[PDB]
This record gives sequence, C-alpha cells and structure tokens, in this order.
Amino acid sequence: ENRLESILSRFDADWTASDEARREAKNDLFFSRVSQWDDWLSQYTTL
Amino acid sequence: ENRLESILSRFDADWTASDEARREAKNDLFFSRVSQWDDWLSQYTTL
Amino acid sequence: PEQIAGFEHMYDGNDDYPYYLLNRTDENSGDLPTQPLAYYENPEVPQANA
Amino acid sequence: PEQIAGFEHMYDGNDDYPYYLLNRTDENSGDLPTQPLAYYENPEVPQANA
Amino acid sequence: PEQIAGFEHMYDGNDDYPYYLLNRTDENSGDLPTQPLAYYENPEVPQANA
Amino acid sequence: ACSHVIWDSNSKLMDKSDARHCTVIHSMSQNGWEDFAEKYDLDADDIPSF
Amino acid sequence: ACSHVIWDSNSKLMDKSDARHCTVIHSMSQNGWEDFAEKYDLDADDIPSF
Amino acid sequence: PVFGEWGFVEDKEVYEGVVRLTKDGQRLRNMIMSFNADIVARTPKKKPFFW
Amino acid sequence: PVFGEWGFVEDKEVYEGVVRLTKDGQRLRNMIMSFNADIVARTPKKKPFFW
Amino acid sequence: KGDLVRAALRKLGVASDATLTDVEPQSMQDAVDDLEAMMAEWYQDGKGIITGYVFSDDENPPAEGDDHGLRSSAVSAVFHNLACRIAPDYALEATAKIIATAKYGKELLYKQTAISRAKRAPYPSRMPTGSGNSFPNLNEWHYFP
Amino acid sequence: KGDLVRAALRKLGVASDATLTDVEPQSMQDAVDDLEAMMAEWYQDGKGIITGYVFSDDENPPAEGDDHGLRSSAVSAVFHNLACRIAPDYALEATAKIIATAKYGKELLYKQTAISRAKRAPYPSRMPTGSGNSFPNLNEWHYFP
Repeated sequence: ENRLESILSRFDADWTASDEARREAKNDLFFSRVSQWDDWLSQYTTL
Repeated sequence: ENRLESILSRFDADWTASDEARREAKNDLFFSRVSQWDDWLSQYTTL
Repeated sequence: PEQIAGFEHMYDGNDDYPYYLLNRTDENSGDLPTQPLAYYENPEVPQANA
Repeated sequence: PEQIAGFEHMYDGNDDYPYYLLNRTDENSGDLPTQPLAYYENPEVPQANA
Repeated sequence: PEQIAGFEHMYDGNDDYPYYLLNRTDENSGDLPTQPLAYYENPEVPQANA
Repeated sequence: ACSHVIWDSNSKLMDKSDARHCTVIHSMSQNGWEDFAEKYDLDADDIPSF
Repeated sequence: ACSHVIWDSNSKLMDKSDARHCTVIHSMSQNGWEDFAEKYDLDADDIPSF
Repeated sequence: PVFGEWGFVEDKEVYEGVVRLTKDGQRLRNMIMSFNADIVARTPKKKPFFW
Repeated sequence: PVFGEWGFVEDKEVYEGVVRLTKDGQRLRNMIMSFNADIVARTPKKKPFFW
Repeated sequence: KGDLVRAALRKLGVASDATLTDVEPQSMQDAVDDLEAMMAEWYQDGKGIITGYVFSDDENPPAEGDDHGLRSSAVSAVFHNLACRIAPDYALEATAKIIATAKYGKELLYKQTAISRAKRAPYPSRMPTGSGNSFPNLNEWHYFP
Repeated sequence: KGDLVRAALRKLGVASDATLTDVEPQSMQDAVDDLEAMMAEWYQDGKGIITGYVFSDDENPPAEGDDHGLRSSAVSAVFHNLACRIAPDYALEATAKIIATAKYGKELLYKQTAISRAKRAPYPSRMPTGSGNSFPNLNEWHYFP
C-alpha cells in the first residue's frame, strides 16, 4: 500500500524485524545470564 | 528540568550512579571478604 | 489375579501413581498377598553356549 | 490401601514431612503393617541381551 | 503415629537432643515399637537406564 | 548486541552487508540523555521510548 | 538448499550439470518483496506463492 | 557484527555461542548439588533410639 | 581502573574476579567440615551397656 | 415383609439379623447410635472412608427410620461391621464368617477412594525447565502452577 | 428414650451399655470420674490427644450430665475405651471386639494431629545462603526467622 508517513515506515520496519529479534534474541540474551548474571531463573526469593 | 543548584546537580549524579555501585558493588566488596576478612557472614557470635 | 484385582490399572507402565496397591483381605480367609516376591527369571545364554 | 490410608498425602513426593506414617491398627484384628518391605524390581536388560 | 507420638518434636532435624525417644507402652496391649527398622529406599537409576 | 542492533532486512548473510536497516538502540542515564540531547540538539524535556 | 533449490530433471550426477531446470525458491520479508519487485520491476501489490 | 555459530533454518536466522548446549546439563548439576546440600544440612544425625 | 572479567548485561555494568564462583562450594566445604568436627567432639564414645 | 435396605433402620434390623437375634424395643436407638458413631469414626470428617452415608441434621433428628443414603455396594459392609460392634451388647461373639466379611467389606469401601488419593506430586521448587520443552512459561518447574 | 450422645452422661451410659450391664445408682459418678481421669491422661495438658473434650470448670461442677463437647468422630472411641476401664469395676473382662475397637479408635483420634505435628525443622544455624537465592536478607540461613 501507499503510506509515506515516514515514522510509520521506519517503525513498521523495526516492528517487522523485531519478530526475529524475538525467537533468537530471546535465547541469545538468555545465555548472557546462565553465565553473566546467574544460572538460576525466574523465582528470585525461594526458601 | 532547570535547577542549576550546583550541589543538587553533583549530588544528583552521584546518587544516580550509586544505584549501580549498588547491585555490583554489593557483590564486589563482598568478595573482599570470603577472602580478606572471613568466609562466614552475618552472625558473629554463635555457639 | 485376586491380589492385583481392582487396580491392575497401576501395573501397565504408568509413572502416574506414587506406589502400587494390593488387595489385603478376602471373605473366606485372611488373604496372603506376601508382597510380590516372584518375577520370571531373565534370559541367560547358558554357560555351555558361552 | 489400608496401611497407607489416611496419609497417602505423605507419599507423593513431598520433602515436606520428617518421616512416613503408617496405620497400625484395624478393628477386626491387629493390623500387620510389616514396614513396607516390598518394592517393584528395577528394569535390568537381560544378561542374554547384554 | 503412636510410637513417635509425644515427641515428633525430636525428629524434625534438631541436633538439639542426645538421642531419640519412642513410646513403649499402650493400654490395650504391650506396644511393639520394634526400633524403626524401615526407611524408604533411595532413588537408584535402573540398571537398564544405566 | 543480541538485543540492541536489530536488522532483519531479510539479510541473508553473516556480515549483514546485504542489509539496509540495522536499527540500533541506546539505553542511557538521565545525565546521558541530557548530554545526548545536547550533542544531537534535541528537547531534553522530551524523554524517548522503544 | 535441501528445500529451496530443486531440480529433478532426472539429473543423474553430483554437480547436477546434466540438469535443465534447477528451480530455486525465495522466502522474503514484506520490505524484501517490495525491494524485489523494485529490482525486477513487478506489481508490489501482487503477493506471490509457492 | 561478529558471529559464533550462525546460519538459517526455517528461513529464520539462527546463531549461538559455546554456552547454549551446556545450559541443560549445568542446571542439573546445580540442582542435584543443591539437593545434596539439603541432605547434609536438614537431616537427623545418627543417634540411638531409647524407650 | 583495572578489571578482571568485565562486561554489561541488562545494560547494567558487571564484573568479577577469580573468587566469586568459588564462594558457593567453599562455604559447603567449611560447613560440612565444621559439622564433622562436631561429630568428633560432641558424641558418646564406644563403651558397654550394663544393667 | 419389607424389601430393600434403605432406612438406617434396615442396617440395624439386618445387623441384628446377621448375628442371630430378632428382638426390637427402643434398643434400636441404643444400636442405631452405635451405627452413627461408627459411620463417623470412619469418614474422619471427610478424610476417612467415603460412603455417601447421611448424618443427623444437626437438627435434633438423630436416628431411626430416616435414610442412610449409602451406595448399594457399601451396604453389605456397614451392616456386617455393625453386627460386630453391637454383638457385645447382647453378650455375643460375632461368628467368623461375619468378622471376615466385615474386614473384607471395609477394605472395599476405601478401595476406589485409595486409588483416587494416589496422585503424584509436581516437580520440585527447583528442577530445570528443560530445553526440549518449548514455550518457557515459568522457568524451571512451577512447583505450584 | 434419649437420642444423640451429648452429655458426659451418655458416654458412661453407653459405655456400660457396650459392656453388657444396665444399672444406674450414683455409680455414674464413680465412673464419670474414671472418664474425666482418662480424658486427662490422654491430652497431657495439651501435649496429648486433642479431642475437644471439655473439663470440670475448676469451679466445683466436676461431672454428670454436662456436655462433653467431643467431635462426632471421637465418640465411638472415648466410650469404647471407657468401657474397658470401668469393666473391672464390675468384675468384668471387656470382650475382644471392644478392646479392638478401643485400640482402633484411640489411634484415629491422634491421626490428624500426628500429621499436624510432623513439621520439618528449618535450615541450621550455619548453612550457606546460596547464590541462586536472590535478595540476601539474612546471610547463610536464618535458623530462627
């Protein structure tokens, strides 16, 4: 379609690309954790 | 905002930065202990 | 059949239950379900063959 | 079922309790809950197969 | 429950006491608290799996 | 980089040279944003998002 | 390549040099299709299939 | 951009470092290890039973 | 400033020396060790029971 | 005479029946109460044996000809066990076949319940999530869900 | 005649009942006191068996027709055990089925309590805090909390 609204173009190319900076990124930044932060995940107060 | 109160500026840039000299510093100075002071922590009089 | 009867359900291969049940009693006696001490011996390949 | 009955709660997988309980008595007799001496034998892979 | 009853206090994990106590007697019989000979068998990882 | 530089331009190779976007993201402290709005000349009272 | 280049021309050898087809397939993002329809000059509002 | 192991799958970009494969077993190690620590900590010591 | 292992995570600065990883196991060592010392210290020696 | 054993009456009627005797004064109360007690030792306020037995209303109506509401499968058990309990009232040892059938019956009451109460506990507080398991949800194991 | 067993009377009434006898002088006191004693050996000032039994007021009212306040599930037990205790008063060995039901009942009284009294003790004075556990609070283990 035609919609030369600049931000709608740029934003609607990031949004579209952040659907891959999802499936993978989700994992990738998660490794920067089992090593960088700590090897346990998602509770943070147990007994 | 505008608030050229000098100390309010300098102090409100330390305060802001000591929120990292927290999460990390907390750990970091704590290692200077399991080695430097003693490997036990937070009781100091048990039987 | 009598000792397992009622819950043969539990012996098929489920890791669903926390244990195995056995019938204890039986009108006309006090059942002797000496906890199942008997399994069919494993295949062995005779010493002679070996 | 009778010996565990009342506290099958304790046998599911909790490390919540300090021990396991068993029913001792039963009207119509003195129950024989000979502490659970019987477990289902482990899978083995027959010598022959090996 | 009967044999431990009275001092289940002592079986929780304290290294406070010098020993463990058990109830000996029971009106309506001479209790049979054959010193606790029965523990739940340890997890094993079957030979077959191994 | 896994979560800041993002460039699915359908780029089909490792140096992402066939890409045409490569949108990167900055996270910055208050003082950093003030100094950033300084450099690139922007309304320091705007406060961005992503 | 296992699922994109496909060329059974009954090609009987490894470099597929005796082939006569070799139909390949492209999967591409919306922006990629627009840029593709740009290059090869096509109706960007068509939207292909395979 | 630098990449470790990189490639495509379902026409989806894919990549990983050394760490990813280890995660599963390493967690088991930590868990079992922690379990054992419990075993040593909370658990009655050997003492006699008396009437 | 000198740094050992250094980097960023959640856009949060991060760093550590050799010591940090060892802490967990080393405490266990000390504990179990102390427990054992108790075992040796406070604990009835082998003697006979008589009426 | 009467047919199906539907009233808490019949329990006691046929309880006495299975012993040997056949007498009926007000002693049917002094023995129905024996039954209500029993059917309350069993079924420890819902943690015991489930039978579908219905109790006095906490309204004064504590007994007699009102329904028991037991399952058909439970009857030959409650009234056999009843027999044993009230036999000492009439200076009587219940015959062997009875104590046997009572012992047998009481187990069967709990059988289907015991199977229901099996239930495996969930994965522990810890326990890794597992790479094979897709859709992370709660990392590790829920332990509560 | 009377219905539900609500008075400490009824305990003794039906205690004697379950033995064989049916006599009532002042001996109902000499036997209610036997009961109050029992229900005080049990329930060692709260460390024993919990029954909900209500005692003499420390006001002179030490017995008779006043309520017992037992749970419904506890009755068939207290009065069976009562029977055994007072039977020697009347030169009498309690029948087998009774001693059996008393033995059985007394266990059940304590069952739900025993489960309550299980309880695992907390982590020891020592015991590391654990790196996996976030928010330090008290380092190592609380051992008191």
